[PDB]
Amino acid sequence: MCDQFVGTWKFLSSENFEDYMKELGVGFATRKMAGVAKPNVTISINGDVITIKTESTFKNTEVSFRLGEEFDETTADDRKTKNVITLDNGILNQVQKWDGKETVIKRKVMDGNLVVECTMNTVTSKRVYERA
Ligand SMILES: CCCCC/C=C\C/C=C\CCCCCCCC(=O)O
Repeated sequence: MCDQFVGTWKFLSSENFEDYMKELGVGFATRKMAGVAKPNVTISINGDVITIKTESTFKNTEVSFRLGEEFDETTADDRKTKNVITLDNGILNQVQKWDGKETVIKRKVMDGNLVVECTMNTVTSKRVYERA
């Protein structure tokens, strides 16, 4: 149980991410780039501010929030979102809303794997990173 969020993680595998992005409405080309990328995600904490830094990908991002507190974000595929992240039993639950629509991204540490599961409507993807 030193297996906590804080850290850097290296992409390992992916399942169904193509159809999850189709569901989000991401363009054919941006989907291409997202499916070849092998991102590194670094999560850090300072006081009560969490910073998720996504690197080694086609467009690097960085998002800082407090749990329970609404934030704005322009995503890598250029949506203008509203978000609320909360935490429960080790799982960070992110509800991201834009133009009437919603996706839920959940992240949980499993033995130095970070497992990120994204759902929108009917469609789920799982991505697995490993502790760099
Ligand atoms: C953010 C990862 C970089 C590779 C995909 C790139 C950009 C994403 C663009 C459109 C769909 C959003 C995917 C990222 C979801 C949270 C990260 C993850 O599932 O880990």
